[PDB]
Amino acid sequence: SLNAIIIDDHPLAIAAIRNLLIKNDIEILAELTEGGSAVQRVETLKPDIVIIDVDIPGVNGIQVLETLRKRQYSGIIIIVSAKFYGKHCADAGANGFVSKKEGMNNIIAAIEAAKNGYCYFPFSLNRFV
Amino acid sequence: SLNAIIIDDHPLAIAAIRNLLIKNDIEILAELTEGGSAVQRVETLKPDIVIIDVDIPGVNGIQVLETLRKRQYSGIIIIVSAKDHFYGKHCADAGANGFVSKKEGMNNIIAAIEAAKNGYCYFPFSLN
Repeated sequence: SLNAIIIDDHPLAIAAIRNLLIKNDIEILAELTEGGSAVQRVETLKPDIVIIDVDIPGVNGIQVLETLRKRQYSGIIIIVSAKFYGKHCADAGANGFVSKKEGMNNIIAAIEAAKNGYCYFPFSLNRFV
Repeated sequence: SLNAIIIDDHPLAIAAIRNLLIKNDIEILAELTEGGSAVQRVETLKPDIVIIDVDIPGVNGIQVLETLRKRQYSGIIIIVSAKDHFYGKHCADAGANGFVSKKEGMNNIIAAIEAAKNGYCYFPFSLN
């Protein structure tokens, strides 16, 4: 089974994401509710997947993503948001960015995409049409 | 059921893509083997999905994508390639919903279509 760390301070989403991962044969190594300890916990526990909520207190979510990549973390990072900011997360080296409002199916799709070598980010047709 | 057009001249991939779409309750409105008629067939048949091989003869496949977006086609366009780590950024900049290598199998094409139905796009990742 793949291993994950959940980095999110929102009670409802924490429970939903934990239940989603366990249903999909992914083990949870740790759950964090702030960003201050995140880079160290990831470096110690060596998860395959890190899910990072954009509004984590302490060290900010995107900063955690940037620092993990800078420090050569090679695993799957999916950014989640309670609600345009996908592009920045893509440029910062996330494997996906998922809005939690549309449910949990998108987080598991993003992890699947990432395992397959693909990224999973919001699409805006208005940029092109 | 959603509808699709397949634009690919490679016999083996045509069959594999068609069987994959069928299996997933997607109807095939047309199958094209060149890019010259592509924009016209798409505008007339009005598919939800267009699958375009990068090596399609005639009008080049990425050009077909660009022209369809210029002409306000609002459906799902997935670019496919027989091979490569590199094409995908350009396909994303041109307005595709995804770019997938056919080498690793059909599962990525249906994942890309499902991503696009959900409002997401599906492109190769490089950590490099």
